[PDB]
Amino acid sequence: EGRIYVPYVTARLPKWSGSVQDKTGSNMLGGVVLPPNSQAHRTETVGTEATRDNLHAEGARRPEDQTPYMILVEDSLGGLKRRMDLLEESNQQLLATLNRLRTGLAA
Amino acid sequence: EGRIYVPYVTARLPKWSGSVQDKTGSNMLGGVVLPPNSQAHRTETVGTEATRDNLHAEGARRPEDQTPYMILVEDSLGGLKRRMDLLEESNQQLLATLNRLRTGLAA
Amino acid sequence: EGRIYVPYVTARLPKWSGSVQDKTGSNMLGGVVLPPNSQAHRTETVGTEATRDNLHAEGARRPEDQTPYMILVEDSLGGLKRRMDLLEESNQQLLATLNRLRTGLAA
Amino acid sequence: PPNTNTYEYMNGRIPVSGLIDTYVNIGTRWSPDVMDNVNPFNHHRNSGLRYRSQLLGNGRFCDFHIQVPQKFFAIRNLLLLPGTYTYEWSFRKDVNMILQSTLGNDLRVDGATVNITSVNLYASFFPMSHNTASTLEAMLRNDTNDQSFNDYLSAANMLYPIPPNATQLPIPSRNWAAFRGWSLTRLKQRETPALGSPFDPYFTYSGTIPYLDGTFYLSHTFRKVAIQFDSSVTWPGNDRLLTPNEFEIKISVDGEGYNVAQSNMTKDWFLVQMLANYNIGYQGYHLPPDYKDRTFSFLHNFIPMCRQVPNPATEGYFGLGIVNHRTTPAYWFRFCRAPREGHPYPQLALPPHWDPRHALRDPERKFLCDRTLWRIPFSSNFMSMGSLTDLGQNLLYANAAHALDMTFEMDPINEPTLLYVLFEVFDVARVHQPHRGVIEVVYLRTPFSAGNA
Amino acid sequence: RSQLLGNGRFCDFHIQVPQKFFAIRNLLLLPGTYTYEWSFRKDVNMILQSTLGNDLRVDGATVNITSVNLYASFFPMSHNTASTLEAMLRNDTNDQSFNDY
Amino acid sequence: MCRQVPNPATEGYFGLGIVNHRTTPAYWFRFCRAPREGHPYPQLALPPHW
Amino acid sequence: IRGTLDRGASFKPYSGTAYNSFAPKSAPNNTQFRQANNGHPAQTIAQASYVATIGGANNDLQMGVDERQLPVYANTTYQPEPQLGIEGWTAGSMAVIDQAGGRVLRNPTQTPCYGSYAKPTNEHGGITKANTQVEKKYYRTGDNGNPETVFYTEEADVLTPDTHLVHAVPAADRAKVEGLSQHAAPNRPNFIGFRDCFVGLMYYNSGGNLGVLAGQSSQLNAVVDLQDRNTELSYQMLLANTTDRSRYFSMWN
Amino acid sequence: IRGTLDRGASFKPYSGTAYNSFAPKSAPNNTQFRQANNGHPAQTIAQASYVATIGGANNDLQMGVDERQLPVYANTTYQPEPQLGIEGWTAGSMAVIDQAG
Amino acid sequence: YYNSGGNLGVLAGQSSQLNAVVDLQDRNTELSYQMLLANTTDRSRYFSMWNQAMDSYDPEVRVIDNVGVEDEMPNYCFPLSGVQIGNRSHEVQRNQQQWQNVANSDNNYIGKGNLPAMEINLAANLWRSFLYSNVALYLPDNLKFTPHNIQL
Repeated sequence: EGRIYVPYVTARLPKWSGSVQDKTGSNMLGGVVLPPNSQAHRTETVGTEATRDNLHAEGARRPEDQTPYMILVEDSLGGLKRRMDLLEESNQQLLATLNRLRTGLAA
Repeated sequence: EGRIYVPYVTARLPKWSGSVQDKTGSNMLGGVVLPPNSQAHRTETVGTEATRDNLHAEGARRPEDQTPYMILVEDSLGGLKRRMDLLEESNQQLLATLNRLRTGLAA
Repeated sequence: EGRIYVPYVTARLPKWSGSVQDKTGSNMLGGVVLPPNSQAHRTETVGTEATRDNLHAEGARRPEDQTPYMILVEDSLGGLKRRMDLLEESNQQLLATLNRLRTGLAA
Repeated sequence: PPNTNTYEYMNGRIPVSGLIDTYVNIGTRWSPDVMDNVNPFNHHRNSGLRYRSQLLGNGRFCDFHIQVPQKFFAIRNLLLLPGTYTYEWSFRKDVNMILQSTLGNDLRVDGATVNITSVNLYASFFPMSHNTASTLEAMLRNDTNDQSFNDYLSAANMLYPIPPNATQLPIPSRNWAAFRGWSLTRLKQRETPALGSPFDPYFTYSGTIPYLDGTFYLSHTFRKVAIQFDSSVTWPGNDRLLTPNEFEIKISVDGEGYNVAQSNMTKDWFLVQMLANYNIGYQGYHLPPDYKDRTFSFLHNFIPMCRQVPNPATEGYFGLGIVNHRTTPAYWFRFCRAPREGHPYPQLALPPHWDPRHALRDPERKFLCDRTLWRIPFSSNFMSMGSLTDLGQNLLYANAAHALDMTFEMDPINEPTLLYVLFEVFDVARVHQPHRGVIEVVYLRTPFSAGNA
Repeated sequence: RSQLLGNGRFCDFHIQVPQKFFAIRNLLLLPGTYTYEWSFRKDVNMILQSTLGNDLRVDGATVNITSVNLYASFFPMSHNTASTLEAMLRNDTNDQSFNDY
Repeated sequence: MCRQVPNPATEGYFGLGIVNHRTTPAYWFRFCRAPREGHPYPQLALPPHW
Repeated sequence: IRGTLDRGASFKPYSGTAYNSFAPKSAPNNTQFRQANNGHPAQTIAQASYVATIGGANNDLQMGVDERQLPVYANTTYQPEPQLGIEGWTAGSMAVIDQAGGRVLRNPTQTPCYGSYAKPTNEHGGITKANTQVEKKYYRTGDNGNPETVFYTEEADVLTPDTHLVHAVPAADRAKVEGLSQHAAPNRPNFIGFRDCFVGLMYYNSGGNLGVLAGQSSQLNAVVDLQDRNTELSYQMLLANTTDRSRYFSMWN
Repeated sequence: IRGTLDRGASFKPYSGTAYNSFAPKSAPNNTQFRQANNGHPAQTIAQASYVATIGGANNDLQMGVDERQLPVYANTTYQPEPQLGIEGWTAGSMAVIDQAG
Repeated sequence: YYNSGGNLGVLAGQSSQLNAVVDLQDRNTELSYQMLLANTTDRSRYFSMWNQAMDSYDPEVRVIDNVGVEDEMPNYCFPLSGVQIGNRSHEVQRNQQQWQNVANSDNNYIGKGNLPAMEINLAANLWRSFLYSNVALYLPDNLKFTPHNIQL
């Protein structure tokens, strides 16, 4: 492709933070505070400063990182993965069928 | 991925327009003037200033927007979609076959 | 998508070179010096200044260009291609099976 | 082979004679849109290259012997005085830079090799009388008579990457003084070797290098250019052009018809080019005198062309599928190359563009201007009234420093390219020779003394 | 000139016609308003040309003018200088003179 | 002007006898002028220079 | 500057070919294919076109009587020559040839006569090749008992430089009857040589290899270059302004 | 000036033709004349030059087996195409075509 | 319009109202302009803007320079085979008889003689085609004749 990352003069950084996306990141005790961006972050909310568990669409503190959310290349990456899985499933079915047929014939 | 859009200092905008791609966009009455870029745009052309319909490779004013053209992530997005469709088709076939076999056996 | 490449103020170029990636590029006589980036490039190495053939993971001077390496959109592009191939293979199998069955029945 | 830069590959690929048969655009002086972005110099009809080739022979192996001249301006026409000097210089060996091929295939992979055995330096001295020669020296050794030269091009070379399919391209930079003018074109990354480094590992090309020989051919791929100082004051402003907010090189939709020369080039751009090259425009447009029309001039390379094509939204004419295209059957071939195949039958491809059987069509204009550079002199009237323009001597610039911002809008291409800009300046240098075997030179390129920061 | 318009029977042209009358070709008008009018033929057999010279008027040859504009380029001469130049060119002793070639 | 020629003291390339020179046979002719004479066959005259 | 140059194998300073350029890009040479396999060994396809020929015995094609009574026979190594043949258009064909002679290749990899070349092996030019074997195959018409056409089969170092296969019918099993259908086409012309004004042969605008030119006593280099400047292009434009950039001057290439 | 132009039907910006320019100026297409009248209706003069062709049943010219067991048939609307044909010069003729189209 | 009192162009100051353009159908502006250009510039180059492309003719057409035709060499066209196939040979051994069959496969193809070819004076044709298309079709109508069975 001959595409030279990265041309764009760089930012110099955010300082105040939360720059990255779907880092996910965790709180205190807490755990699971959602990747900057997403609806949960937009809404001013209360009760998350000092308590664990999930009070958002995504949660439990058990599963992370960097949640694959919305649609990026990753969604295509996630979508691509899904497609691959579907293809694999289809292949299995076919195989099974064939086998059965053979058996029958033999009998 | 932790990829912070967008670092690159921003443009400040084009002003003179037509910046976006495959917006498609429509004319007058017209309709269908092709997304900036593509061969149609490069060629100096006449007859499009005051008349509708398509006098380009892409047309009719019935179908738009933002035509999925050439190859981007979308082509992969389009390509991915095509692949998925193919997989689905393959799955159908298999199923059919199986059914037939079963029937036969029963008989 | 209406995504106006390219907003980011441009680089002005590297000058000293090797900016592009997986260009692959070839040496002298040589041939095959690996796309800037990749492990081979990082390691200071000797014996490549004046001699052909591959003394790297990738080689022979027969195959190039711009090797599809690691994971980019291309890997998805490569991955997508692989998925498509798999789907095609699955479809073939199915077909075969069907045919066989039919034959049997007839007999 | 895998390498698409190999001779075998370019010699194996089979093109379809259908895409360019004796009936293509019958009746026009139009060039295939698929070739407008293809280096026309990398052709086997390049008299220039073909000459040098035979100048060495027809054999693969050949013991050459040439004379290389000095091109560095600072010392080209210099007149050294008595004394001894150390004159050293390096020479490349990269076949892909010293050699050139019509196809531009990677010579480095096609077994292309060169070898230098010996190198000598010749110098001719005028048999000038010692008496006179002595007097001349005495004078040339006075600071009041120091020799001074200046690169002919005189301009800082800049290169900005243009991502594939990109359309807009902004470029930030700032000059503390006043230069002469702008000059620019467009080059293909693959055809541009990364200079500065004693070797380019990613340079798999051997065709003509527009960046050096000056074989440009992508100036017809620009739409508009916008210049602004201090990110606010547009230049030239003052409502000079029909479109005071920018320089529209070409328009797609006529609208008003700011196009001239029966092409797609605006009237404003045409005027500018004429003034910056022949100072012609304020008193009628006429073919300038021959001595001013060199291979690197504008008009000399300007070639407008038009053609009509069957309008797609006219009637049920359908799409002439290249896989169904049949013309001169039984005498033609689908993979067009092999012998004759088919059966005599009334063809169908290529719809009529005349005669009572003519179907509704549509006009299409464009142009080409190769081996040339777009100019935008930094003068109040765009005319050349001296090396040191008037604006380049205006207090507004010499007094305070400003910031520059240009925005180039060009046609999308399916490959990495570059925006070759040329900030015309004053690259002058004085040579002072006080004593025997002593050379003191003083360079000075303003603006852009030593880069920008 | 033929190919300069295209190869199609139908073609939307766009040209620039210069002034040929000597009395006003290289004339140098001064500030003020003037009425500049002129007519244009439409006879295909005079505006157009053919290799065979066949009667175009009978061979279905037709032309149509949609719009016509007048362009004029002025030198961005300083008002101070331009003013002086005018003062001089307005004296009978400096009247411009031309002559058909 | 320059040109390369098969060096006579290189390898066993022998001397291309003008009386044995055959190129485009059956379409060519020994006294080259009259009609076509011979039979299509891999020629030999003029050694490769690349 | 003096030295050796190797344009490589990709150097083709011309279009078309220099080997049987008038030969149809489909017409094959004397190939002895095989009849779709089975139990049909060999199979000749050629033409015996040699000047008359008194007779033809076990020895071979008689070229005369070697001055006097003793009948002379064609020298296998080069006779008959694929150049020779009857002189009469109709007089030659209408007269009919009782004893004809030709030369043919046996079991080689078929290749269109277009651009076919081989290396010589004798003062006779003949391309007999390393294999000393040569077979004088006698043919009849089917009911007559006499060598109407004598063929001197041989193997050649057949190859193709300025030509490639434009149409390859079968991949493998090529040397069969269906293979001769293959066609050839000349390789694209590729000229190679030193650029204009030898641009690039010398380093310019590169701090890495900046040229030096100073007095031994001064030691202070008078050549200050910047990778920002462009000497190469500068020189080009300069010439196009002082002279007619259309003429040629070998010295400066 | 801007407008529309109609070069008429007498406009031919080129020599020769753009339709079967290699076709003999005497060789006719697939014509089905009549035999000097009498009681001889129709009469075909042409040529069947199509790539092999497995067979030929009531359906039409078989172009293969449409992937698998079912034999595919040429689409009347455009098959066979007057562009297709055997690849071999002698190999094609010497082999003989049993089923031509 | 030029030199036509019927459609004389106007160019006068609104205040003056006195037309400054006085034309006479006796003068010829058109031609005058032509000659003018051929004296100040090279009337051989082209300039789209003014559609300036002086008319000219091919020197070889105006004055025929029949220098003959270089056709010392005969040109031939050979079959796509390189030899017409029509008969089959049969490699047979002598002695013991009159000549015994080979048995090793049969039916070959050998042409006794040269390759059947057709001749055509290439260079000649081109010369003739040139003439007829550049001077024959342009001869005065008086030297022509209406084709056979054709409505005109």
